[PDB]
Amino acid sequence: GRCTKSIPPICFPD
Repeated sequence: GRCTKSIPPICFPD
């Protein structure tokens, strides 16, 4: 449930 800001940024199942 958290994403990075990773270009494009990548999101995780967390």
